Amino acid sequence: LTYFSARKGKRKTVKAVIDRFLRLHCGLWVRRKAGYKKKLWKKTPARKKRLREFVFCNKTQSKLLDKMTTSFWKRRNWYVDDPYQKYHDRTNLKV
Amino acid sequence: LGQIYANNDKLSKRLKKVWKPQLFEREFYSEILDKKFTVTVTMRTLDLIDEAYGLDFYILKASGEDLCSKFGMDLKRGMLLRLARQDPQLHPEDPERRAAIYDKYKEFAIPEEEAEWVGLTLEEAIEKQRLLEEKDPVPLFKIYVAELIQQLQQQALS
Amino acid sequence: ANFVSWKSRTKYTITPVKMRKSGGRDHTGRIRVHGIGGGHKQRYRMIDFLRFRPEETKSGPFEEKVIQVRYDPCRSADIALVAGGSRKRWIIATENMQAGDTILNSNHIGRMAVAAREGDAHPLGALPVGTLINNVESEPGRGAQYIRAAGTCGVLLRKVNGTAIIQLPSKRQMQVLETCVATVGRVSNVDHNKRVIGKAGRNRWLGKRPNSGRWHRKGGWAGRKIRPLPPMKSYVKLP
Amino acid sequence: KKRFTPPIYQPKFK
RNA sequence: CCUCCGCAUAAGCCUGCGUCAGAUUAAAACACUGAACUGACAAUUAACAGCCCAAUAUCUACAAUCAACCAACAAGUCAUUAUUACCCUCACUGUCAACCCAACACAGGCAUGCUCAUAAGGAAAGGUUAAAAAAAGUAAAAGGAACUCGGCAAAUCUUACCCCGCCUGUUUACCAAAAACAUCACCUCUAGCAUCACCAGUAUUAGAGGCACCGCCUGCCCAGUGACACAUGUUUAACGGCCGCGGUACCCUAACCGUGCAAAGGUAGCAUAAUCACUUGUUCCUUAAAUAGGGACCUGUAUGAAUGGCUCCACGAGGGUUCAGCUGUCUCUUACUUUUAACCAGUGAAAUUGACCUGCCCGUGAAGAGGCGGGCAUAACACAGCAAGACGAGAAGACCCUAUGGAGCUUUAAUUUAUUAAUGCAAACAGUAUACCAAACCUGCAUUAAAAAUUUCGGUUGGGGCGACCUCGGAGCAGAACCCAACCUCCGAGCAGUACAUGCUAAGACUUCACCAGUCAAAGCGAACCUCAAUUGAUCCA
RNA sequence: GCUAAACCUAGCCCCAAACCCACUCCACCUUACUACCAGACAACCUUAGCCAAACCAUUUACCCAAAUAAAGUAUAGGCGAUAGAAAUUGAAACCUGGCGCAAUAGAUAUAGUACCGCAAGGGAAAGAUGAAAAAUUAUAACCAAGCAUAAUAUAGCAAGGACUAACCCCUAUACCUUCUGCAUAAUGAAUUAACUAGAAAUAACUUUGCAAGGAGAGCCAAAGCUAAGACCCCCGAAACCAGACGAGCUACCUAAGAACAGCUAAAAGAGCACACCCGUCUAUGUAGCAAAAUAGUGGGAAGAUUUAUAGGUAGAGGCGACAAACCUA
Ligand SMILES: [Mg+2]
Ligand SMILES: [Mg+2]
Ligand SMILES: [Mg+2]
Ligand SMILES: [Mg+2]
Ligand SMILES: [Mg+2]
Ligand SMILES: [Mg+2]
Ligand SMILES: [Mg+2]
Ligand SMILES: [Mg+2]
Ligand SMILES: [Mg+2]
Ligand SMILES: [Mg+2]
Ligand SMILES: [Mg+2]
Ligand SMILES: [Mg+2]
Ligand SMILES: [Mg+2]
Ligand SMILES: [Mg+2]
Ligand SMILES: [Mg+2]
Ligand SMILES: [Mg+2]
Ligand SMILES: [Mg+2]
Ligand SMILES: [Mg+2]
Ligand SMILES: [Mg+2]
Ligand SMILES: [Mg+2]
Ligand SMILES: [Mg+2]
Ligand SMILES: [Mg+2]
Ligand SMILES: [Mg+2]
Ligand SMILES: [Mg+2]
Ligand SMILES: [Mg+2]
Ligand SMILES: [Mg+2]
Ligand SMILES: [Mg+2]
Ligand SMILES: [Mg+2]
Ligand SMILES: [Mg+2]
Ligand SMILES: [Mg+2]
Ligand SMILES: [Mg+2]
Ligand SMILES: [Mg+2]
Ligand SMILES: [Mg+2]
Ligand SMILES: [Mg+2]
Ligand SMILES: [Mg+2]
Ligand SMILES: [Mg+2]
Ligand SMILES: [Mg+2]
Ligand SMILES: [Mg+2]
Ligand SMILES: [Mg+2]
Ligand SMILES: [Mg+2]
Ligand SMILES: [Mg+2]
Ligand SMILES: [Mg+2]
Ligand SMILES: [Mg+2]
Ligand SMILES: [Mg+2]
Ligand SMILES: [Mg+2]
Ligand SMILES: [Mg+2]
Ligand SMILES: [Mg+2]
Ligand SMILES: [Mg+2]
Repeated sequence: LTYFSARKGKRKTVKAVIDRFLRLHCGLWVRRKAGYKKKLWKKTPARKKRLREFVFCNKTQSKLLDKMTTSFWKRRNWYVDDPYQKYHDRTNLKV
Repeated sequence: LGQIYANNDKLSKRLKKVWKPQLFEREFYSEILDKKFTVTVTMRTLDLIDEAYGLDFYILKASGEDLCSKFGMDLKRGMLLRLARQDPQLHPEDPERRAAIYDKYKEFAIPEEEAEWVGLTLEEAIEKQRLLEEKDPVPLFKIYVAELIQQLQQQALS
Repeated sequence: ANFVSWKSRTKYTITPVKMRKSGGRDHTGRIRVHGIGGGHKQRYRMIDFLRFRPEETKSGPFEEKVIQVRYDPCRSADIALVAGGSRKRWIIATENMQAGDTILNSNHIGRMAVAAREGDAHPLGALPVGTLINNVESEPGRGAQYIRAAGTCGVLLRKVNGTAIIQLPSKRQMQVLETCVATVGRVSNVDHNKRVIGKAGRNRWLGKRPNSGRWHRKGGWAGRKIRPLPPMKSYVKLP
Repeated sequence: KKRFTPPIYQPKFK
């Protein structure tokens, strides 16, 4: 991911991670199950509903996605009409 | 001298292709110089000449960054010198034609001290400046006798 | 690569000029024609292939006289210096030409044919139908180029109105203008194909290196081609 | 093939 | 005593065995003092070969080889004329040597003349004794190749037979010098022709290819490739190919017929051969004894007619055998000289070395112990020879295997024609009664034969290829929660017989030992009142 | 105590400032280090390649306009390993050193010297007494690897336990590593002296300071912000391109020359055989005379033979009587 560039000497990110995932401020990444739009005629409606759900990642996957990004993608955005605004803060956490 | 892909796609092979313009050996006629020249002219040059209404206008209106040729700059400098020095172009017994030619090209008229340095390269300019600033070394005997006569006049008239 | 040609003589003379061998070397120096190199030293003779030619202050026909028949190593046939007038020029010898012969180099085309011998030369417009000719030209005042080897000869076929079709030794027809001068007869030094070589020493003396030793697999061009006769090529310019 | 290495001569100062 | 040497010319740094002092130290493989030196002294003087030629036009076909007979073929190494202007003259480079190229004072190499041994030039030996071993020289009672795979040094002087190649020659400089490449004879294809080799040539020529003389001959084919005509064809001395079965009288090898294919179903010849294993073939001879050699046979199912088949005139450092005569290779070795060997005088290595106070047997260990256990063995130190061990010395093995590390060759493995000649289109010129003709030279698009700008060649394989497999489920191994492999032994699956509420949300779990994935389901709105075991496909893009 | 150990100066690297120079006379474009004579032709051109994506065919900062935040954002990319701006607030003239070193360090350098090849090119150590060397004095010695002074004395990985004394008595299988297992007969080593091998981001841990704000503009924040400390090796291949060099050995060609006694000479790309061209075999050595030698047995030696001189054909090639043979061991 180029730890040191040749012009600015900073850290670069992977645009695939940004285009395929979505990081929340709490420290979770929202992904999408693969195969949710292809070959939907041989799958049961239960599987079709399960594939169309925002599934969270794990620990090592979240750590990898954080290491592949810089400090810009780990901030807090205040959009006007953000459907994921209620998922940024995570309350009721006891270790 | 560029590069062209195979089937117009970047997922093939990057080949090199060099295009060449088309050359048509034609013949023109300059009115300012009154002499025909054989020039391998292309198509865009002919179009620009037709749009500029003649060859002399196309040569005198286009700047040095448009001709991209030394012969064009030489023709421009020659026309400028002919229009500035007012030298007899054709011949006597009919000055009305020369007067009409000079009146047709009157919206420029670059002075003589500035038209001689139009189109010359760096080496040619240095050579011309050295030839103008040649001057064989004057013997010091003349300067010595001049200083001597000046000193004697200064000491005598006082 | 300072490769200069030895053909530095713009005036016709009689003294044999020394020639330099090449061995397949052009102006760059790389071998482009294989099989040439290493041979016996030879001297070049300025051979005048143009038969009819007027001398100084001359125009009409002139007589000649064969002196002595020699040999030319630059070709297969033998040459013979024929004197006449106030100059001597080398021409190609013909069959049955010895010392003391008399040949004619005419140009005035007559009404009927001319029963000339096998030594003199006359234009094709005055020769009978079916005559063994040689050293035929292509343009009036150009020079003889076709049929110039040893024993080669051509036979006249027919005439139309201003052309003359000549049967070439390759069984191919070819027409030419009527005002072209061509010799009559066959070239000397016959039975050249019966010359048995014997050993490679003769080929090394002639200046021919042996062929390549690589085994080349014959492609599709090694088979026999039974092809018809190509059409007659025309040299007469028509507006 | 015919493998062979050439010897190396030292400078004439030692 | 040798002279297989030397003197000059040619090439080559130019002072490199003349004198003087130092010669204490420093280079002689040791010394004197000097061909492996420090400083000073000056050699070589040209007549030797060079340093060269005032122009304008023109002239030069009857070789050399004692060149006089003769005779040729590879067709050849030497010459002037008319005119204009020019009467100043001897300058320059080296003349030494014991010498050059190979790291050297090297048993290597160097062009021509001179007497081919002389008038040039040098010393195989430092001394002491005669160890073993090795190398170079003379011969030997009897056998003369009986030893060795093979006549392998050697001297006598040596005949015949077979294969291969026509011959001379040349090729792997530095392990193969050959049957290997070439050579005249033959055959195939291409080209109507003037300036830079081809060629200052003309279809009895030139270029591109296959075998390679003389004698007998080259029988067939365009279904497949290429080439030529675009007339469906021609080409094979262009790439290549010329059957099987059944019925077939006593014995093999069959005469003949039927059957299916196709261009023909092996023509001539020759041989168990340089010829797949059977093959040490029948048999004769050469030896008393012969897979060695020659002669007559093809079931040669894999010889074969220019990938040419065989004798023949001559030949081969090519591969094999033998006859009359002889060489210690042997039975069985020996007599002498030199190099060399042992000691004395000095310069004086290279490989190699973890340290050694370093014996043997049995047994053990990373599987072959002088260093481990039990025994045997033992005052110490040098010289002179052999190899049994220290898996001894030289090359990170050239043989086997791995490598998403390379390179060479050939394509009908992949992107493309980037450069030709042919094409069709568009612009560029000029005539032409609503039509045709598109010449020479430039530009862009797409196609056909040659080059090419780049690349890879998957995995397990009781070492690798070949044998077998590449995804998933079930039955025993794994027996009563769960998981567990094998190139352990078996069934299978890449789907199906019928309604689309096979609609939308939403607590809780299992999870093929991780992840990506898959499955069950509380309840509500909506509606009348789902079967089988694996049964399959993600990112990007369209 | 012999061999041999230390003695600081030519200076060496980067900053700030400053823009730095080029004939005493002769010779220097032909055979440079040459005084003197008749065809004037000589540049104007996408660089490529390695590596990476575990191959590789698209792609891979290097492009010569001062900082920073934006921002590694939109974008380009077999949409993947990667590459990467712009719009925008903005960027305080002048001061002479080394928390670098002292000959195996620092430029290779006292020097681009010797040496290697025809050639481009490669290319290394040097110098130590002293105020008075016009003080040739008497001292300053003492430490590593090699030696005598002063050899060995039976037994054993060289060591330990020990007693009045070295041995004698008992125990005990060198060092690091790929390896389950190594002193194993696997790898490295003769010693001494000098030199040589863990360089760093997002995210983490600890400690000061401030605080709903922290921070010397930009960034973050539902207890945060700033600063400091802490951390990620060396050496070793075959391959490819670009710019220049080679036919003086060897392959081929070109112009002018030279060489071959004697006998049989059948007329001959005939035979034996001198000098000469090449080397089929034996014997000697493989750190030799020699990084390819010594005698004959060898083939040719009137021609497809050898050689002195000069020139040309060079790597995406030259040449080739085709050995993938040769192109300076
Ligand atoms: Mg031939
Ligand atoms: Mg051949
Ligand atoms: Mg002399
Ligand atoms: Mg040597
Ligand atoms: Mg003497
Ligand atoms: Mg001796
Ligand atoms: Mg005897
Ligand atoms: Mg025997
Ligand atoms: Mg013998
Ligand atoms: Mg032969
Ligand atoms: Mg050899
Ligand atoms: Mg040779
Ligand atoms: Mg040999
Ligand atoms: Mg042959
Ligand atoms: Mg045939
Ligand atoms: Mg057989
Ligand atoms: Mg025998
Ligand atoms: Mg021979
Ligand atoms: Mg001694
Ligand atoms: Mg052990
Ligand atoms: Mg044992
Ligand atoms: Mg041992
Ligand atoms: Mg190895
Ligand atoms: Mg792999
Ligand atoms: Mg690879
Ligand atoms: Mg590669
Ligand atoms: Mg390559
Ligand atoms: Mg494998
Ligand atoms: Mg196996
Ligand atoms: Mg699980
Ligand atoms: Mg329900
Ligand atoms: Mg890579
Ligand atoms: Mg900007
Ligand atoms: Mg230094
Ligand atoms: Mg240095
Ligand atoms: Mg010591
Ligand atoms: Mg003990
Ligand atoms: Mg260590
Ligand atoms: Mg290892
Ligand atoms: Mg092992
Ligand atoms: Mg060991
Ligand atoms: Mg090992
Ligand atoms: Mg070792
Ligand atoms: Mg040469
Ligand atoms: Mg040759
Ligand atoms: Mg002969
Ligand atoms: Mg002979
Ligand atoms: Mg071959």
